[PDB]
Amino acid sequence: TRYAGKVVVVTGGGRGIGAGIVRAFVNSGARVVICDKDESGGRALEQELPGAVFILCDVTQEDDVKTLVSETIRRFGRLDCVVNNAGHHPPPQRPEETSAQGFRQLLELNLLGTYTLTKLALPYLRKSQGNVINISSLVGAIGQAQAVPYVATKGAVTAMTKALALDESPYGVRVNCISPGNIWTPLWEELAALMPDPRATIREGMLAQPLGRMGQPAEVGAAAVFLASEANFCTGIELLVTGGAELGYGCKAPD
Amino acid sequence: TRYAGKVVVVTGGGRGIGAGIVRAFVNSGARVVICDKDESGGRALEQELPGAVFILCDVTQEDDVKTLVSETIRRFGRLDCVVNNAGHHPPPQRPEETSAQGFRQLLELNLLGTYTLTKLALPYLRKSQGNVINISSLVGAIGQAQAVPYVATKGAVTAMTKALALDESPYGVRVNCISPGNIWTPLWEELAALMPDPRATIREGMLAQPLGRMGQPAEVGAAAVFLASEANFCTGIELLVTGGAELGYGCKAPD
Amino acid sequence: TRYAGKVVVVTGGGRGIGAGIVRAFVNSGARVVICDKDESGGRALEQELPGAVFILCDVTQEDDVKTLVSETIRRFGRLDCVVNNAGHHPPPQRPEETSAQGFRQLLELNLLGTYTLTKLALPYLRKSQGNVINISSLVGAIGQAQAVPYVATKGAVTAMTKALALDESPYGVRVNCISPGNIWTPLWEELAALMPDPRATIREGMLAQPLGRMGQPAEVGAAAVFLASEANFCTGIELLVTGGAELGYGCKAPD
Amino acid sequence: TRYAGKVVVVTGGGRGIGAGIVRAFVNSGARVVICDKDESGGRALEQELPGAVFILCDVTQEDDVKTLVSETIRRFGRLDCVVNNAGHHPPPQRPEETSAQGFRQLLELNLLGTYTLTKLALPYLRKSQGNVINISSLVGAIGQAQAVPYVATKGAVTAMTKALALDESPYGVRVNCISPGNIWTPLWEELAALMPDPRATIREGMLAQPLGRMGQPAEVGAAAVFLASEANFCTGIELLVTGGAELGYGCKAPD
Ligand SMILES: NC(=O)c1ccc[n+]([C@@H]2O[C@H](COP(=O)([O-])OP(=O)(O)OC[C@H]3O[C@@H](n4cnc5c(N)ncnc54)[C@H](O)[C@@H]3O)[C@@H](O)[C@H]2O)c1
Ligand SMILES: NC(=O)c1ccc[n+]([C@@H]2O[C@H](COP(=O)([O-])OP(=O)(O)OC[C@H]3O[C@@H](n4cnc5c(N)ncnc54)[C@H](O)[C@@H]3O)[C@@H](O)[C@H]2O)c1
Ligand SMILES: NC(=O)c1ccc[n+]([C@@H]2O[C@H](COP(=O)([O-])OP(=O)(O)OC[C@H]3O[C@@H](n4cnc5c(N)ncnc54)[C@H](O)[C@@H]3O)[C@@H](O)[C@H]2O)c1
Ligand SMILES: NC(=O)c1ccc[n+]([C@@H]2O[C@H](COP(=O)([O-])OP(=O)(O)OC[C@H]3O[C@@H](n4cnc5c(N)ncnc54)[C@H](O)[C@@H]3O)[C@@H](O)[C@H]2O)c1
Ligand SMILES: NCC(=O)Nc1ccc2ccc(C(=O)c3ccc(F)c(O)c3)nc2c1
Ligand SMILES: NCC(=O)Nc1ccc2ccc(C(=O)c3ccc(F)c(O)c3)nc2c1
Ligand SMILES: NCC(=O)Nc1ccc2ccc(C(=O)c3ccc(F)c(O)c3)nc2c1
Ligand SMILES: NCC(=O)Nc1ccc2ccc(C(=O)c3ccc(F)c(O)c3)nc2c1
Ligand code: NA
Ligand code: NA
Ligand code: NA
Ligand code: NA
Repeated sequence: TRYAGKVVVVTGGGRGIGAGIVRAFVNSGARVVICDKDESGGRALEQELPGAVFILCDVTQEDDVKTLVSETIRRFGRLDCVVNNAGHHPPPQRPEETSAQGFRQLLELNLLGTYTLTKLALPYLRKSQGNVINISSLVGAIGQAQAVPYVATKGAVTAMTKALALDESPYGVRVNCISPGNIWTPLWEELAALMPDPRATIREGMLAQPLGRMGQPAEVGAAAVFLASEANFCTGIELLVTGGAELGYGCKAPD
Repeated sequence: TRYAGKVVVVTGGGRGIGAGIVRAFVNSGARVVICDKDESGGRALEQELPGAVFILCDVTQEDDVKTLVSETIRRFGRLDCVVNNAGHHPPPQRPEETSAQGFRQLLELNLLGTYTLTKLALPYLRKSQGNVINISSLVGAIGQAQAVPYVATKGAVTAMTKALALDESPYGVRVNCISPGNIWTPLWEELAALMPDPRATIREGMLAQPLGRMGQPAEVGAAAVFLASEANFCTGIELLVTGGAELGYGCKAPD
Repeated sequence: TRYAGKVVVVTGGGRGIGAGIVRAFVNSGARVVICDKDESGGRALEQELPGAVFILCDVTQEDDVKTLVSETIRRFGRLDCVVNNAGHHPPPQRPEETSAQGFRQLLELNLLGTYTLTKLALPYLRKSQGNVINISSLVGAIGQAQAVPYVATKGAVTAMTKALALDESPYGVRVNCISPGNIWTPLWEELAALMPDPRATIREGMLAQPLGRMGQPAEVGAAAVFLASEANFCTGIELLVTGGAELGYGCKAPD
Repeated sequence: TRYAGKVVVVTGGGRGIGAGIVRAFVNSGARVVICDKDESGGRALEQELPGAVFILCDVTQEDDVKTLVSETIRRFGRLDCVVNNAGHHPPPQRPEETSAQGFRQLLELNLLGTYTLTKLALPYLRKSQGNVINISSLVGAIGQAQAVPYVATKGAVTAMTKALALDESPYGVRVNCISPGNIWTPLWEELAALMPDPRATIREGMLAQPLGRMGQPAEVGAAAVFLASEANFCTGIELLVTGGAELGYGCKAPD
């Protein structure tokens, strides 16, 4: 009952981290709108979970997002929390293999889609003293190899979270982000499957964490529910869900 | 029921943040041991809360802490979480007004008392795959005026949290800290009461936060319960409970 | 003679921070190419400084940047350092007053122009074991009010610096950024001139720093020369030139 | 001539990082006082370098430090910069192998010795608008394995730097720190020599840096000279000299 009577929109909610966050909010008593650009995962989740419904919506299409918000209000009467989870990590790319145009397209999903849904939802969040939760990445803060565009988009999301927190604090609307590290999702599986030795790449990923495993969507989901329902003095924070990967010295390559 | 069947020790649990953390864990289903060097607050809390009991213990006295741990095991059979909250902020002191000896004494409470209880408890935490929660401070990270010794002790606690997280991760024991900002407690009230204009000093404190108020012990308590009971992929993190005070530009004093 | 025999390109070098960085490198013995989209400041600087020359170039125009690099090599035979300083801060804008299209345009200057010149220059920097210096902002790290797009662009530049540092470290090319705080430049003057009380706005800006003044272009310039010429074990760092504005509590707005 | 006419005290100046910093300041035109508790390195450096002199002084002995300051003034007439470099890293120690008393002793050197010389020197630094430079460590910020006491002492030094910067900014005295990563010094050599496979331990240390080597005392020295002589808008900063070890994912140990 931690978030009973509340209404939550989760973008990219059809699989992976997004689906874990959907399940965490339903388990807390909330009604959830699943936004995804793909029908398959999200429609099945709608049938599985009483309290969850699916709305097809590509967050890079402004008119899809407008409809997403107006249907959430029409069907449920309020809006309390937006979770900006939709995003993509391209396959590893050397810097000279990137293009300005590929970079713009990635900014369009990972940064501007978050911006657009946040903007269209804030009027309703102000009425409910609701809150925004953005899913950034640890690599926005510490960097990552062969991912200059991805890393730059997540640096922007984390910084944007802090700016918007400042602007919305007079209106009682909190704005926070979660920076996951290696979480085991279908995207992680798909990227590993492209590599010469998928299993070695997955072993590498597990051991980047002092805890020796990757994280789960449910753990990101629990962090989200905490920010929504219990972190009433937290705004502009970056909550790390990484298993300790940012800690200590490692293998990154006498004087 | 989030932490039902679990056993928690909270130091400095007799008032303020500590008492808020006690109440949050009892509300989550846990049995709580209240450690304090003063009898008055903690003994009343024992009578108020079924599931909480009080043990007199000065965390700077190694034999007090040994007894604290051995009695917790004798009375309850396990130990799942230690919350190192006991600590002190001296009145504002200019750097030339401090002494090496006053600095050592403050290190004794704010740093070594945390170290000692953590050390004596870890054998039992390893058996339970338990966890450690240290209460540091935002000012360890950003600094504070007229508090060189205090600030240095909290910088040490935050760094120590990360080192210990590294060492204990192979054994499944998580180690995290919470860095509160301005929280309204009897210590805050006592320091304000020493100033020329107490009410102006309290107004200043409220407005250091974008949210325009100070935080509450219950909010620190909710953050603690989250780290204990739900943050299973978090270790070595610093969870900010500050109301946004670290964000943006302020008044800190053409080219 | 700290950077004698070296060749440096500075974007936005015609006034402000950029012109200060130009002067610092000429004073260190280097030959400098001044890139700017406006002729007036940069052409005068060319006549003033032996060792500096001016090339008209809009960093958002890919063919301008290609020509910038190919002329630097044709005229001087090598390229040792690129300083990505060109950028803009819009007037203060509430979040609901921003647009996706204005945000894209700002990303085009502050982020993609840096990306494009870095990309076209890296082949030559690899040959010289040269280095990249990006001019980000403190507000990328701590946020700023009424500047969601600006803040997001500088968060991206700081994160991008760390990713590129990773990728270029095997080739001996260092990549670092400087995050200035309030520096007194014609842009600062222009923004203050838009406000109801320009002088009060400038007083506010000075007092956001513990040092009680704003910074100077020459101080950013000295930091740049240090990174280029002497910081041979520094890569991926963010060098703060802020006067302490990120330190301590301030005025950002009982429990 | 960058620091000509200036007078600098360097603690632990007899070898390693300290000796590198001594040489960097002499090369910049300054007169340097070498403080060390051991005679051998520092006395030879006095004979080697015109402009450097040696004063035996254990920074944990308050009366040694008082004499250090009063002799610097008596012999040279002013004091412009203090570099708090003296410090120690114990051999790797598991947390249950540490003691409260060993922890206190390490705090005495790495933290309180810095505090004491800073305190006795500040009157003279105020007269000269001088500055303080503390040598902390990257591991204060990111943690390190088997070094809970060491890590906590450096967390304290970095935080103390920011607090003191705040307090001294009205008087025009800047206070900054350098956080080196793996630097190749006699202490590094001595610790490696204790390990089962010294050469493997040294290879590990080199590859913790994206740059693939350890740093040199001269590079820390150049960073020090920059902070003293050219970073007039920098206070309370932490200048990383680490070769990128804090960047990206590494080896720190499916969901
Ligand atoms: N997996 C990790 O290790 C990891 C780590 C850090 C951050 N993240 C972030 O977490 C988020 C989710 O990652 P994931 O691993 O679960 O990914 P995923 O690919 O497994 O699932 C992402 C979901 O978002 C949807 N989506 C993609 N583009 C969309 C669009 N334009 N409109 C609507 N929905 C869209 C997909 O259809 C999919 O259902 C992303 O923002 C990612 O950057 C992931
Ligand atoms: N109040 C704030 O704004 C704030 C902000 C940041 C951090 N903190 C930290 O939070 C913690 C609690 O602060 P608070 O404001 O509630 O303080 P408080 O003074 O109101 O209460 C602290 C409690 O700890 C007890 N205590 C003190 N010394 C002890 C010892 N040696 N052994 C056992 N118990 C001891 C006291 O008796 C008291 O019951 C401290 O570690 C403090 O540094 C507080
Ligand atoms: N002034 C500050 O307080 C401050 C603080 C933090 C960061 N910064 C950053 O420092 C940099 C310089 O700022 P400033 O205050 O000197 O600004 P400024 O406006 O005074 O000068 C910027 C220069 O860049 C040029 N420029 C703009 N767009 C360009 C383009 N497309 N191509 C080429 N040149 C272009 C302008 O013509 C001008 O000569 C910017 O990146 C800014 O974000 C400034
Ligand atoms: N070597 C590294 O990788 C590294 C990395 C990060 C930080 N550091 C820090 O750099 C500093 C210097 O380290 P180093 O590797 O050159 O060490 P080092 O052992 O090689 O030399 C340190 C010097 O300090 C002197 N010293 C020790 N105790 C003293 C005391 N009580 N009074 C006066 N002098 C004293 C020693 O006699 C010696 O000459 C230390 O503060 C250390 O924590 C070193
Ligand atoms: N270039 C070496 C190399 O094998 N890189 C690889 C290989 C496989 C991966 C699988 C998934 C992810 C991923 O999406 C990801 C990971 C961490 C993040 F913090 C984050 O935001 C995203 N990254 C991978 C990176
Ligand atoms: N020197 C100006 C001045 O009036 N300072 C003052 C005045 C009154 C205070 C009342 C309480 C506290 C306090 O305990 C505290 C605050 C914030 C922290 F992050 C933290 O760890 C502790 N600090 C105060 C600081
Ligand atoms: N919304 C209150 C309000 O008066 N804001 C204002 C008013 C005037 C300014 C003048 C200039 C700047 C500026 O360009 C700037 C400053 C700091 C940065 F770290 C940075 O990257 C850029 N910012 C200003 C911000
Ligand atoms: N426990 C594994 C293990 O072999 N650790 C080891 C082994 C050998 C070392 C040699 C020297 C140093 C050292 O003094 C040091 C290094 C980095 C720092 F940022 C810093 O402040 C200090 N640390 C070492 C750590
Ligand atoms: Na349903
Ligand atoms: Na009870
Ligand atoms: Na010229
Ligand atoms: Na000499």
